[PDB]
Amino acid sequence: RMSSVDIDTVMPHDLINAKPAAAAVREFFGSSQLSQFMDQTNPLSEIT
DNA sequence: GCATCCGTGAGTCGAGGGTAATAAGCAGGGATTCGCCCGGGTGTCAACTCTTTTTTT
Repeated sequence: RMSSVDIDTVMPHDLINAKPAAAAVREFFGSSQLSQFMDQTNPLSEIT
């Protein structure tokens, strides 16, 4: 994207995607074989 | 006649409950679609006339 917009007479915070990688970190906790539901049934299961 | 490489298989019933990311712009002309309104066919009612089963004479 930096080739289209003129670099001269520009500033930051505009040539940067708002959520270019936030979805990649949000999908990790949401859908992942490792990150699973919490077994919060008793104090022993919370520690095991 | 053998050596190398590409398809099928994997039990069965039950739990558990939804998900998620990129992102030009404006000018011409038609097809589409929502508001109002006249309207003619469908209902809902005042209100004028034959028949007759007795109930009265």
